[PDB]
Amino acid sequence: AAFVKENHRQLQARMGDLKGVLDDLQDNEVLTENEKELVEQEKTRQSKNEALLSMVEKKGDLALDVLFRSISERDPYLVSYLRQQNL
Amino acid sequence: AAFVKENHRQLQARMGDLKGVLDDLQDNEVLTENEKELVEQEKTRQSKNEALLSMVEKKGDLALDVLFRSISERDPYLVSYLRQQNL
Amino acid sequence: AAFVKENHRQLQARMGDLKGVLDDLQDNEVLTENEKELVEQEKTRQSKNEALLSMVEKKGDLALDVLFRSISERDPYLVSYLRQQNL
Amino acid sequence: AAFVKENHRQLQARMGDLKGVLDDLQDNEVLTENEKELVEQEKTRQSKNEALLSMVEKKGDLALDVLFRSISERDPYLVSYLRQQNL
Amino acid sequence: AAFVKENHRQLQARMGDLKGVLDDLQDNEVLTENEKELVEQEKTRQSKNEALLSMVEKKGDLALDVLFRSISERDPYLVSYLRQQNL
Amino acid sequence: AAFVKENHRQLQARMGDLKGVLDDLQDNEVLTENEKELVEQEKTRQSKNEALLSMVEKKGDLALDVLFRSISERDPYLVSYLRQQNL
Amino acid sequence: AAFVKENHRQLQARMGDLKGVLDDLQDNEVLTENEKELVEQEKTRQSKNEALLSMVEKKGDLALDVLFRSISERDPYLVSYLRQQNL
Amino acid sequence: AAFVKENHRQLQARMGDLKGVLDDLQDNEVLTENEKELVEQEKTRQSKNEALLSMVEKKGDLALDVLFRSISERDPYLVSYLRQQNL
Amino acid sequence: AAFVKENHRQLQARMGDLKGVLDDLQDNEVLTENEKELVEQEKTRQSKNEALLSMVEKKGDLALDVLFRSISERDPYLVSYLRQQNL
Amino acid sequence: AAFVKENHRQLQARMGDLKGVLDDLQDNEVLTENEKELVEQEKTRQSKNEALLSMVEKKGDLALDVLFRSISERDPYLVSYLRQQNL
Amino acid sequence: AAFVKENHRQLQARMGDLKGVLDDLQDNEVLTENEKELVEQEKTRQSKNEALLSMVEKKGDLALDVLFRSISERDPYLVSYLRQQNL
Amino acid sequence: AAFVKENHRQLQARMGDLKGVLDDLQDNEVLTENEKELVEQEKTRQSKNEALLSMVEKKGDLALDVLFRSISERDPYLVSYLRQQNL
Repeated sequence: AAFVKENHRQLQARMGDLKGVLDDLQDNEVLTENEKELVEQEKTRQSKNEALLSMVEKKGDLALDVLFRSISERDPYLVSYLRQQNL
Repeated sequence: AAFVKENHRQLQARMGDLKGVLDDLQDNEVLTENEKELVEQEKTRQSKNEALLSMVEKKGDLALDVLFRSISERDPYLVSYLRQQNL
Repeated sequence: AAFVKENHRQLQARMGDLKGVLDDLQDNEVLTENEKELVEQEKTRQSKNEALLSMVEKKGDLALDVLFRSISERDPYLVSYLRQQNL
Repeated sequence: AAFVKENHRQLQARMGDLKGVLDDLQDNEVLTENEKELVEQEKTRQSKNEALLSMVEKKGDLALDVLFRSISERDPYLVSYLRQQNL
Repeated sequence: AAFVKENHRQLQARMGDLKGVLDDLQDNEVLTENEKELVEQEKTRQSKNEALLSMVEKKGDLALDVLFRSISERDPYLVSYLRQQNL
Repeated sequence: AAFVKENHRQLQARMGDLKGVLDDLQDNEVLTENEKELVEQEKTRQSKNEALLSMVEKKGDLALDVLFRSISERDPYLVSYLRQQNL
Repeated sequence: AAFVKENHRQLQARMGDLKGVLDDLQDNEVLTENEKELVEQEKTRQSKNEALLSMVEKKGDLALDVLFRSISERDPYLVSYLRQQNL
Repeated sequence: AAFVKENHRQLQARMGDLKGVLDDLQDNEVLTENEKELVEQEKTRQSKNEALLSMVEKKGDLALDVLFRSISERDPYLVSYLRQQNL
Repeated sequence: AAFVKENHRQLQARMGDLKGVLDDLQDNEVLTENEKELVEQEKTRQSKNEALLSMVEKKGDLALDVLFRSISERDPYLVSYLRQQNL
Repeated sequence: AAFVKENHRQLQARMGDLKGVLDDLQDNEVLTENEKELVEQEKTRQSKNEALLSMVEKKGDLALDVLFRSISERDPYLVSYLRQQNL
Repeated sequence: AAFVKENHRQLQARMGDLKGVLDDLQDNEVLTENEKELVEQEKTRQSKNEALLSMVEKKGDLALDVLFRSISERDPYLVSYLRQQNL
Repeated sequence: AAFVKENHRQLQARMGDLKGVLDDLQDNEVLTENEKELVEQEKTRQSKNEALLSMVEKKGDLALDVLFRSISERDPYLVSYLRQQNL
């Protein structure tokens, strides 16, 4: 959870395609259908990432954990990238 | 990695057919199937190269290194060409 | 290399059968198998010559030199012919 | 008419594309052009369905009947589905 | 019907070419022409499968049964595959 | 099944003419006519092998077994060759 | 003009490809380039026909006459078809 | 000017896209950028036309004349249409 | 006309080469050059049959009659075959 | 230039294969590689001619002159044909 | 800069493909990524040109000079065209 | 700070998109979320810039300095533009 909040800007920049991430968060009841649609409405990837992160952080730490695992599985070079840049 | 960013325009122009490169990047889990298809959607080789380079730079340095080695194996006259033109 | 670019149209018209030239460029790793096949797909000799020349120019100066030497050995009246017409 | 009010929530969820239904209601002078446009402005299908149903219910029983026949013709598995779920 | 909902992700992945299935669903009036066109608009097979499944689930149980029988006739190795993986 | 997936690249390279294999898979209802035609559309043998293998893996383990037996009967030096190279 | 308004729904269904009709209406200064592009933006033929008809009716009777003559020249079986169905 | 005031309702209905008209009125300093944006904010074409007409009438007769010439150039069937219907 | 609609699927399967039929339909001004080319674009015979039938049915009964006579002259075993299978 | 604009439709119909003309326009820097590819994307000769003419007219009179001379060299019966039909 | 402002309307009409120009302005730090995306969102070339010109004028004279040089390099017949029409 | 106050009108006209600037001011705790949303409510860019400037000036000199550095990083041609025009 802390890792996600501290890297909010970089995740806003480098998260990438959220379709699979949105699918994961929808399978775990973290997001409703309406919320996912609201995330898909955004025009650019930066706005999509901003909306998704800002909405997930509110719900609690568990949602941040599910988001962290989903992003970790989807792309293994970005968690490692930010983990190395924070060092 | 730096070599790829500095030669972004020239690689955008002269990379050529990515099918083997796309196969390498997919075997190393740098790209998903969805991402590879999104790269293949483009109409021209210039747009394909633009999409591939722009997406690979985002992921991190390791992806740039794998891309550099794969392109180096695929064509030895372009790595030598750019290496000579930078001199 | 410059000689090849300057006579692009005339080489497009008068190069002729590329099978031996394609064999040379393939032995020197200038072309892959896929690229040679793509050159062989073209229907007429003008399109074959156009594809081969346009692809060789992209790779770099070394490829143009290998192509020039291969064409020079394969046919001695075309290098001499163009060399005389440029005068 | 009663069937529409009693199943308002389920119709809000499962009506689907209203373009044909909106065309029917416009041909029968139940809706004006402005009202149809206002229904199409909504962002999601749930909001479109809610707006359309809420606007049709006010007008009267006859409008509800026209809506029921139009929806019945458009999709035959939804009237039968809801008729079975009410049992 | 339950079999389709429980295997939503796997069917989303492995359904394949929908032309014959879409033809069946159009012959059985489960889908209109507009809906079939909207399913064919998608760029990849994963998105086509997602749209088709999500739209079929909405209509009701009968549509889910027709989809199950149509997929069963079209490909006998996928119904058998999922039936074996659920065991 | 594992033998086919692990050697996907080598089978992609050395399988050869698929007409007999496609005939086998068509007689066993693993492939439809449309799928066989789509495999035959490809221009090169590498693309034909890639399409066929990628489509067969999706269907399930039984299809992979039929593919292995068909390739084994068609050419006995390729199953033995790959079995020897994995050692 | 009256024939076009009275057959609005049927023309919405059966007009077909508008490219030639749009070219005619553009040659007669009934539509601008922007308007033709807006008609071409639509996804399906039904939406294209709906937009075109709705835009042509607005401008006046002369535009409806030009549309009737252009459609009459382009396809002679549809004017005869609707003319027969109104009888 | 009088023609515009007397046909306020019909112009409110049939004026259409104002982007070109707004561009003309902006080139002639009849409207500022802020006013044009205020016209573009409206949701429907009827409200846009109402806002534009109501704003132009206040400014004076010359603005109404410029509006008349701009509408005359933009669409030649609507000025002729209203002129014929007023007869 | 009815015979064509009732046997739409079987004609989709067994019509075969349309070149002569397309020639007839072009001689009778039922199809334009563009439409014939659009039918010829399809990759398989099933898709060609689908495009041709779907386009001919739209135009009207006369086009279906011309299609019936042309196919009847081209092949006398398919009209007889379907006429026998409907019995 | 005027000859080209006035006969836009006839050139749109009868120009034919543009490969040589495209080569000329590419040699004179009237078209880039991207523009030539965009012209080559079209499916039919009518669409290719429409794209080429519409793009060349935009650039200016000089481009129209180069196009007229190139078409004049490629085919001497079409310039003479249109020159005779305008008389 | 003055040349760009004075020819604002004609440049809005005749600028053409902006991909290369956008590449220039992005390489020279005149535009951010968000701004380039906002320029690419527009539907037509007229709206793209309107957004691009209106945004470039705001930044200052230096941006206008860079834009003028980029447009000059991209197309040499349009700067000459406007230069000749202004005379 | 003085540079910001003296160019308040010009910054009101030419600041542009504040999303990045708002992000900076929010990262530096100059603005809360509520204030950023209140700035985003405004209808035009002129009103957004007016609200942002008017709110930042009140808070103090440090906020004006952070605003100057953020605008300097966001756009390097506007700080140079105003600095040159004040000369």
